[PDB]
Amino acid sequence: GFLAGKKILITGLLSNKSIAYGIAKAMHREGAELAFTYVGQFKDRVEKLCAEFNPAAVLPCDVISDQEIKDLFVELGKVWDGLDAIVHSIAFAPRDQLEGNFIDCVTREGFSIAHDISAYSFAALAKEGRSMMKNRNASMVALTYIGAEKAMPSYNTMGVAKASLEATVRYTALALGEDGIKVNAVSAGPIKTLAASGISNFKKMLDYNAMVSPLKKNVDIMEVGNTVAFLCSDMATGITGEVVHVDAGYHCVSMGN
Amino acid sequence: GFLAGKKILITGLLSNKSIAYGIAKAMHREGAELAFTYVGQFKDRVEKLCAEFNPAAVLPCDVISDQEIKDLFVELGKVWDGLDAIVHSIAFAPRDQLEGNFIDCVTREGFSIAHDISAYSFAALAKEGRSMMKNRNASMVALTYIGAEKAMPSYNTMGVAKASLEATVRYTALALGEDGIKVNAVSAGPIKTLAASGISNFKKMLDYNAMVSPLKKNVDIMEVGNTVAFLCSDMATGITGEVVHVDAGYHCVSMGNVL
Amino acid sequence: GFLAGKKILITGLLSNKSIAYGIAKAMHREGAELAFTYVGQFKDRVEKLCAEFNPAAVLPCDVISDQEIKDLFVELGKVWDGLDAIVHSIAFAPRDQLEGNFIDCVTREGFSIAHDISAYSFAALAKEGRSMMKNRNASMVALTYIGAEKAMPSYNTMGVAKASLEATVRYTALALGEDGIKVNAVSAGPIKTLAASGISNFKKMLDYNAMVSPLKKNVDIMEVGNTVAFLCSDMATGITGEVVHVDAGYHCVSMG
Amino acid sequence: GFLAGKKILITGLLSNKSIAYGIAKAMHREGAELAFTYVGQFKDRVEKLCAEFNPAAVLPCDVISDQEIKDLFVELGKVWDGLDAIVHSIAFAPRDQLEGNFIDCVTREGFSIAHDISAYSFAALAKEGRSMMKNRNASMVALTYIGAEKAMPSYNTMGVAKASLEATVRYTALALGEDGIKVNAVSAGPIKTLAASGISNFKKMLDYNAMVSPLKKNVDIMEVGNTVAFLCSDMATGITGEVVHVDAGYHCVSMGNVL
Ligand SMILES: NC(=O)c1ccc[n+]([C@@H]2O[C@H](COP(=O)([O-])OP(=O)(O)OC[C@H]3O[C@@H](n4cnc5c(N)ncnc54)[C@H](O)[C@@H]3O)[C@@H](O)[C@H]2O)c1
Ligand SMILES: NC(=O)c1ccc[n+]([C@@H]2O[C@H](COP(=O)([O-])OP(=O)(O)OC[C@H]3O[C@@H](n4cnc5c(N)ncnc54)[C@H](O)[C@@H]3O)[C@@H](O)[C@H]2O)c1
Ligand SMILES: NC(=O)c1ccc[n+]([C@@H]2O[C@H](COP(=O)([O-])OP(=O)(O)OC[C@H]3O[C@@H](n4cnc5c(N)ncnc54)[C@H](O)[C@@H]3O)[C@@H](O)[C@H]2O)c1
Ligand SMILES: NC(=O)c1ccc[n+]([C@@H]2O[C@H](COP(=O)([O-])OP(=O)(O)OC[C@H]3O[C@@H](n4cnc5c(N)ncnc54)[C@H](O)[C@@H]3O)[C@@H](O)[C@H]2O)c1
Ligand SMILES: Cc1cc2ncn(Cc3ccc(Cl)c(Cl)c3)c2cc1C
Ligand SMILES: Cc1cc2ncn(Cc3ccc(Cl)c(Cl)c3)c2cc1C
Ligand SMILES: Cc1cc2ncn(Cc3ccc(Cl)c(Cl)c3)c2cc1C
Ligand SMILES: Cc1cc2ncn(Cc3ccc(Cl)c(Cl)c3)c2cc1C
Repeated sequence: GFLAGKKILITGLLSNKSIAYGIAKAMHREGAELAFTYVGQFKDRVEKLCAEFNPAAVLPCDVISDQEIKDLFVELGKVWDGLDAIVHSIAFAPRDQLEGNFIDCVTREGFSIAHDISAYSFAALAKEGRSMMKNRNASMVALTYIGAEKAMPSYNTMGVAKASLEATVRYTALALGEDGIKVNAVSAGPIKTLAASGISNFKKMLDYNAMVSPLKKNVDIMEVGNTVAFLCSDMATGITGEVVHVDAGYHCVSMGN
Repeated sequence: GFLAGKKILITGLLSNKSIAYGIAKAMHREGAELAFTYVGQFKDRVEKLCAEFNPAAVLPCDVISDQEIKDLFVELGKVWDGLDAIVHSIAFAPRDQLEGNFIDCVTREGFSIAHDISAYSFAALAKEGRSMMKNRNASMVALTYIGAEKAMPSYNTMGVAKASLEATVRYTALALGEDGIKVNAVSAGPIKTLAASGISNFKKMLDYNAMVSPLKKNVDIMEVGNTVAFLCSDMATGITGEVVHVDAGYHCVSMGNVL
Repeated sequence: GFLAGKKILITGLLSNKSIAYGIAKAMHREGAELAFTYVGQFKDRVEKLCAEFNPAAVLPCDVISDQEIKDLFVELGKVWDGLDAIVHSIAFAPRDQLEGNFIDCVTREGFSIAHDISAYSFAALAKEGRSMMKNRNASMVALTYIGAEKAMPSYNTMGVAKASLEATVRYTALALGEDGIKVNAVSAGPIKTLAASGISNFKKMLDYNAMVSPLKKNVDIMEVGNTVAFLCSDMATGITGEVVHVDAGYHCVSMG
Repeated sequence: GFLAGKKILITGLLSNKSIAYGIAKAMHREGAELAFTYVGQFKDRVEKLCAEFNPAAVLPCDVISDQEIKDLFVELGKVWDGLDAIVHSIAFAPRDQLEGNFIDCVTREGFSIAHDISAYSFAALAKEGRSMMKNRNASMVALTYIGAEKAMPSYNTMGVAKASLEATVRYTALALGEDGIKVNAVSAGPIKTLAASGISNFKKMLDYNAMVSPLKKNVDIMEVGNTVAFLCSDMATGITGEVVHVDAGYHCVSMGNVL
């Protein structure tokens, strides 16, 4: 397997619809040793779900908390000597930030929270996982969406936060590359997951993507997963600071009839 | 003048080096009626400074505060019936966020403050100014920097914030366009202003820019000012969501002939 | 006027719908002295059309020909001492390159021709105008389209050539800036012009743009021309190698 | 192997330094069946070189000629039923297009030849290979360089041609995606190959890349190769019209040489 032996932490596994789940499947298939995090309440949900991947640890981490992030690495450090990759696959903004008119809906706090959890958290993982990742061709991969590059209806404050996320990825790539750590992002097409169920007309966004995309289909979690897997391998050691669109070609078209 | 009659609010005037000063010079020249904001302490500084532009109003506005922003438009609405443009020319991040290695230096609270003041504040001005700006070919312009697009040494957290500012500009363009309001940013090349005095090797950044840029020079506040003024005119009514680099061509090269 | 005194050559004026016409209107309004070029056949058409701008010269220039380009500058140099700006507003690709599936339709010669006229020509005006333009804060502006950045239906080979154009604008900015010449491009939203009449469903592209754009309207030749004018002014001396979208915000949205 | 069974055509193999060599190494290691093209004179060179990959075919194809391109697929179709991938790794401009001031050096013919060979040829392979590639998750990958996006010294006419190649890639992706064919590009950092030996100060460009990149190193042919390999696998079926930078992060920084 092209991740044989590599020790990789996956955040954001929540259901078997989660992009994290596709990432997990793809890495397990490639011989990685996996560890997972969960937010307070979902301890049991998550342990059950990822038991099939034979996890070396399953640990709490609510990225709102500097402490928990700190502890994540202390505990993980008891199990592993180094860390080969961190997969950041978490996002959040309050419900009210995410439909209707951007300017009517945006609030100071809701803007703040979305950035805190969806963007700052990536640098915070990087900050705390740094020393475990020094000098072993390590990797980080964040999950992002095209609403970072373009104004879309509904995505709103998450679009602005994903923008922050992508800038963070690049500043992080620059800051960690002296330690040999590569840092990249995968910009997924829309996928029906738990996060998606907040959005009332999601099936239509999906249909529009499949219609307008060059490949005339929707992406699935394995396509994304496999891509994240690859970006955590020795094969990608020439790639950093990069956004790879895994979106059936959506990003490259304009005006699909 | 091509801004004659237009009622424009300018934020971020702080010294005669400020980009906002260049913006003010250019708009006054072009016949705009001007109003300025200041942050608490600097009331006297700013009134003295912008007196030469015969301002219709010089009002407090610390964009940390939702209230003050709200009152800004209340007070301004007493003086003016509509508003034609808002020029956003404010940034801030804590000193610690701005040199050395990004990951060593970045903190949760510093990330937060940088975004709050540098990025969210744009949408907040839009949110509160919106009604005064309805259906008169109104305009918004934010100042940005190429550290939004690329990782640069030092810029760090401000880079991330600037990326957020630029997204905000686009989402605001989409949200306000039905009211005929155009929303854009100017991306200035580096210029020696008060904000620049925080950065310890700035003269060298300036010198590098001038060497590497196709135009072999550094931009000044009039080049920026004039561009901002343009983007607030009836001549730019086809332009929105856009970032216009005013940087002597810096953005379009890589690796000059001197390595 | 903010172009008062400036001596500017405008290419591509063909009808009063032409983007060049909007550019001409705007620069005349701003006090520029104008000169125009035309392709062989349209001499009378064009002379009539631009007479209202009181042109210093109206001269043939088919950018397929290196010699005609050369002679354009010889003749112009007999009228003016220096040249303040060149406005490039010309494109062309054979009809067959421009609808249906890109791969079906693209041909070696059609690819070639589209790039020759649509892109190479920009550097060729630069090459030959350069010495008239040295050290007077001169300018060049090309017209481009978002079909350069994204794959669109129909635009095909012209999109590829637009992308080549845009690069030629950047390499030109880099090559000419030591002489103080600024080089930029204005990326226009779609406008119903003679070039547009080649495209069978154009009214629908227009309607889509107006629907999907943040400003909910179509741009016109005055919005484009005003921007071209500005990019030829002393006000814009900090700007080069830039693409300015004049498209009612279309470039910045996705899925609307 | 993640390309086991896949039938892939590789253009541009010229020496064991070629980027095509690294791509070939990678894909053979992943179980691909390989075929190679060469330009007239280099038949023996290339047969010797790629013998270690056990090629199903080694065929002439000068992309100046529509006939040779056509015949490449006729011959290849005698050996294989379908084709899984085409790797386009070929560029050329005449010597005189490639150093000095862009505008002094660009010529009508040189511009033409650069685009014909470096850009049009990709769509030409697509055109003729399309029928062998229908409905099997097939792939195309072109090699490109950041000189397409930015103006750089020396690259000149090739930069404009690369810009054209990247648009061709996007329009090809949109035109072939109804047949399930994905089409992408890899934007390599500079690598010392035969094409590089035309450029007189190449070692310095390399050294500058390494200094300014986040990863503080030069990419090699395997890094590029492996990425190309991946873009031709089933794992990459959600990726098209993309440019992947395999350049040790060069593309995302600015002013990395200012201390
Ligand atoms: N769903 C789509 O269409 C789509 C498209 C592009 C990108 N994405 C992104 O992919 C990522 C994974 O999301 P998904 O689609 O698999 O949805 P999901 O709802 O399964 O995952 C969202 C994750 O964020 C986690 N989370 C929320 N707050 C957290 C916190 N404070 N600390 C730690 N974890 C927290 C949740 O537990 C969950 O695992 C997100 O970054 C999302 O932006 C989704
Ligand atoms: N100076 C440069 O090189 C450069 C380059 C690119 C972009 N810009 C942008 O131009 C803008 C103006 O910057 P400058 O360069 O003139 O520096 P400046 O110091 O004169 O402007 C900074 C301004 O920010 C204001 N400010 C800070 N926190 C504030 C708050 N909480 N509420 C209200 N106002 C606040 C100050 O009053 C001041 O007027 C900034 O957006 C800056 O990022 C500057
Ligand atoms: N029409 C749109 O919707 C639109 C949108 C974006 C960009 N543009 C660009 O704006 C420019 C102006 O054209 P327009 O749309 O106003 O249409 P137009 O038909 O008025 O302009 C076409 C011009 O190109 C000239 N031309 C063609 N072959 C030529 C040659 N060999 N030598 C010299 N001149 C030649 C013709 O004389 C004509 O004036 C073009 O480059 C076009 O690509 C148009
Ligand atoms: N070398 C770099 O630093 C670098 C960086 C980015 C991209 N690239 C690209 O990668 C590809 C490979 O370059 P390389 O460095 O391996 O060089 P190389 O010289 O080893 O290979 C270049 C190839 O183009 C082929 N070629 C030239 N004219 C041809 C024609 N008319 N018909 C068919 N084939 C022809 C040559 O035979 C040769 O195989 C090129 O597209 C190049 O621009 C190279
Ligand atoms: C917080 C959050 C993050 C997400 N990351 C991806 N998605 C899925 C999505 C795709 C397309 C659109 Cl237009 C929208 Cl609105 C949502 C998320 C949804 C939520 C609610
Ligand atoms: C808060 C703040 C915002 C700014 N926006 C632009 N500048 C000037 C600058 C330009 C380039 C670089 Cl690399 C740096 Cl570090 C600073 C700012 C400086 C400060 C202190
Ligand atoms: C040769 C030529 C060049 C052009 N440059 C722009 N246009 C018009 C146009 C605008 C929008 C769209 Cl979507 C399309 Cl397909 C065409 C051109 C038309 C022709 C015929
Ligand atoms: C035809 C051709 C294509 C190429 N694509 C890349 N290179 C090598 C190279 C890499 C970086 C730089 Cl800045 C330069 Cl100038 C050259 C090529 C060289 C040739 C001769």
